[PDB]
Amino acid sequence: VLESTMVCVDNSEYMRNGDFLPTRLQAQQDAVNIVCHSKTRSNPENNVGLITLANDCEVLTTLTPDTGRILSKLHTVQPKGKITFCTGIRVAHLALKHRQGKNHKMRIIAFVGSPVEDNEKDLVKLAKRLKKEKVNVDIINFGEEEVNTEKLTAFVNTLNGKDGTGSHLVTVPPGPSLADALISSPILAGE
Amino acid sequence: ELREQLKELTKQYEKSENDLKALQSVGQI
Amino acid sequence: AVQKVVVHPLVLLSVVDHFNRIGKVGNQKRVVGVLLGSWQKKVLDVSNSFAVPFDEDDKDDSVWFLDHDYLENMYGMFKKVNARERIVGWYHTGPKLHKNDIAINELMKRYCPNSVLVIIDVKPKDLGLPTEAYISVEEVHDDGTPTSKTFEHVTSEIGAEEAEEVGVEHLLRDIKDTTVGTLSQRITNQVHGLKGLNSKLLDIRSYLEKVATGKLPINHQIIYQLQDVFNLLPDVSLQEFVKAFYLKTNDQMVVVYLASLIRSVVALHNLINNKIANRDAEKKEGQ
Amino acid sequence: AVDTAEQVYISSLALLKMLKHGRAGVPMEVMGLMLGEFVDDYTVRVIDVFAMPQSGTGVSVEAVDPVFQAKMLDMLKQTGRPEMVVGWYHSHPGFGCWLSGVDINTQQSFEALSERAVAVVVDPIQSVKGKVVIDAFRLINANMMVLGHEPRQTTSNLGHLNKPSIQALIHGLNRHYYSITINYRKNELEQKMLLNLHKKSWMEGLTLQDYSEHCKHNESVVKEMLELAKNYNKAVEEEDKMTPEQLAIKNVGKQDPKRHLEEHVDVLMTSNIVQCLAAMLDTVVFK
Repeated sequence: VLESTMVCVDNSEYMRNGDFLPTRLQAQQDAVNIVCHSKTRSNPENNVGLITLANDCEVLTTLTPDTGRILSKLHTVQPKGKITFCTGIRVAHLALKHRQGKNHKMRIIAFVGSPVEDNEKDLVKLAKRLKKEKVNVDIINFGEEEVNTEKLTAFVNTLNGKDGTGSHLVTVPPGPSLADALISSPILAGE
Repeated sequence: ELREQLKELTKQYEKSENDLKALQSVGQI
Repeated sequence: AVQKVVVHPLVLLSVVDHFNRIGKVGNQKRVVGVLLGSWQKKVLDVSNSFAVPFDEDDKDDSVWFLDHDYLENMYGMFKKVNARERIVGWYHTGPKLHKNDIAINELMKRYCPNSVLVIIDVKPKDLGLPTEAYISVEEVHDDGTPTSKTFEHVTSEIGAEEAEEVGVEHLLRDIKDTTVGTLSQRITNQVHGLKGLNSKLLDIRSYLEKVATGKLPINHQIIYQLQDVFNLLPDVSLQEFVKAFYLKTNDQMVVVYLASLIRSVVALHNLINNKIANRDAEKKEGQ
Repeated sequence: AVDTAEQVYISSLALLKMLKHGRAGVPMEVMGLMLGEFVDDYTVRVIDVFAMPQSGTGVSVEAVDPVFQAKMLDMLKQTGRPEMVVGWYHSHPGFGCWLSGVDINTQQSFEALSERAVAVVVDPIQSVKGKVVIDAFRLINANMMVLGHEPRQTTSNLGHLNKPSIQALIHGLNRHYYSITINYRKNELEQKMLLNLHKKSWMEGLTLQDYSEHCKHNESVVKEMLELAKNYNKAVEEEDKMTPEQLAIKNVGKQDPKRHLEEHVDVLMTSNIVQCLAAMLDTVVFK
């Protein structure tokens, strides 16, 4: 299936936390490695881009079939500042809209393990906008299993509506590297 | 034998391509 | 810093063309592209440009996507085509600056260490050039406020290569009027200059209205500049400037009179020659 | 069969791009692809063009680079133009508007993919401000021209292009290829910026020339006027005296006092009147 996806990665000050071996930064690097490998093993016409969610809410690499560029760019990353994630998702959606392959299904996957201090009203508003503009999102959460998990579940449900199955959430409690859960998650399972 | 055969043929390929590139050039006054 | 910038008809046409492309494709109200040129001594000649996919929101003033990967691909390819045209800045077809412009200028500066933005207002204008050139610069405020990056204007004008001039003249062959005369063209330039001065004064007057009523906070730098201008205004009734003005006016009118007399004598010579030829032809016909 | 009414409408941007590539690569027959659409059986819009790498020597066409072409096309589709390749253009710097053997082979290559592909030849050297030398072409079939057929259908009277040039006729026109009429698209919006070219800011409109320099210029010009007045007195004297050679062979190689005096009076009077008016307008407006 033709898929144009971007990985939003939260790189806040909290991503020097060591709850995932060795540190959340390396766990995130492994997670993006495996997810991008899955994307490549899927329809090769599928393309992947990278967004970093921080005080700057920047876009590292736009849509590109190659993977070494994304891996190097994400390796050249350090944790600083706080996450916004509203900018993050909006900028990601703009990148989706401005993709060379219109036939590619729109996809955003966000690693957002962090405290999301955004009001649920704007969360649901953004969810409704995304779903009505036909972009599905598969959010991944780790670390804070309670602070924001309720908000993320509500966001995913708001995207879902009644049958919008494209929206998904995956929350993983602390443990080993964030690899086994991502492999045995519904997201990559459906790939 | 195909290794050496194609190696020599590729060397002659490079020579012939260089010759054609030269052939596609004209002099100047 | 770049005090002078020269934009080209190809750049203007490509900017209009990119705006039309985006308008046809969708509805953005603004289009951003990359601007390539040379670096003549303290003069930025921007010779070409290419569109890049740019998008933004209308509320957050921070949600904007610019494809620097596409940017660098297209730039390397244009380098393969022609080498001397290096990245020199970016353009956006907004009627006026935007909040995002500083961030986008930083993104461009990641490529060009001295990037110059050019707002190329595609909407037709009447009393000014279509290109407004700015260069980001840190503003060290004297009132101790934190230093922040701000856009600084640089004198921008339209200039053409030989071939660009040939092409644009061919395109304007039937619109541009050349049978005007140097004197008529200069008088037209004077009246256009008066119109531009009036427009600038009206802009300042509107700003003063807004500030006095209360929409805009007092800007002390702007007030300093305004009172400096009003003090710089000269006095033309000093009884010495008047004498100098009359002396130079007469020193110029004497030359004008001499030239007019010479022209009159030349015209009389032409009339004499014409009448001589007329009589000669008539007499030969009668012969 | 093809009609002798086909018209290639080259846009302003396309024309400017071909002319820039022309007077950027000389004498190399630089080359590019023309993007547009065959709207009908009689019309070919050329909305845009884009150059090719021009690797190494380019005195001959260079076998269009498929990878460069594809990446251009994909990025243009991404950032706008979803248009196919309607032809190829190349430069002939001073030669004329004909096609060589390599050009004919390349146009065969283009037709094989798209029977309607056009071959444009620009002449950047021979172009002048108001007439750009450019011509569109497609190749006549050896098969038909040996089997007695005219490879053009004369439904209209639009086969009066320019009485094709002797250069093209001897270089292979009407035998191996035919000329397609070329027109241009006028939008009245790009023309506004093309007119904004040559425009001067109100600073220049209202500026007064340095008074010392102005006085020195008037002094000098009046001095040459004095000398030319002496010579004019001399010439008018020995003008009616004899006119066997006065018609044409009495001014060649020798100065014409009347002509130079007219030039001097014109220039000085323009300068003085303009500066007087500028000074007066300034004295009032800047009061």
